[PDB]
Amino acid sequence: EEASSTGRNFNVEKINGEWHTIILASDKREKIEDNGNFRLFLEQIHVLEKSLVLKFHTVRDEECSELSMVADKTEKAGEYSVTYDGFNTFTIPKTDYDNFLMAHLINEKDGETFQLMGLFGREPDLSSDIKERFAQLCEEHGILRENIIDLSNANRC
Ligand SMILES: COc1nccnc1CC(C)C
Ligand SMILES: [Cl-]
Repeated sequence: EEASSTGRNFNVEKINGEWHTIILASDKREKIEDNGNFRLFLEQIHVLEKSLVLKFHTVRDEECSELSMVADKTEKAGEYSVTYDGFNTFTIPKTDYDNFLMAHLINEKDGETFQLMGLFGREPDLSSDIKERFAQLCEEHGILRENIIDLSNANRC
């Protein structure tokens, strides 16, 4: 079964646990390139009553830096907000809970904005078919494939 965080049948408890960043995509590519602040490697999602605790790490000169963020539910069901390199809101347009999770995030900083999309997997990689479904979701948001970066061979410290 699959669901969207904005959907009626969404079960947030089921996204709790281990996750890995498989692919990141953005209409401002610099944000996810080397040293971009959004080149984030997810490790875990802890589901709480009204928030999600996100554990990530970034990498600089082959050195891993841990970071934790708390995302709070907003007034729209399935949407969360979090302060990080600006103000962010995000939703999960599609997840099957057991294998993949696709997220769409809007960042706003210094009066600007950009879209960030992410494909996260329970294991350190996902099938080529799920990677293709993710490229199609990115296309529905106006994000070109050339702005989609597979990080499955760069997600372990
Ligand atoms: C694009 O998705 C994201 N990107 C950066 C930070 N958080 C998210 C939300 C996910 C982890 C649910
Ligand atoms: Cl489509």
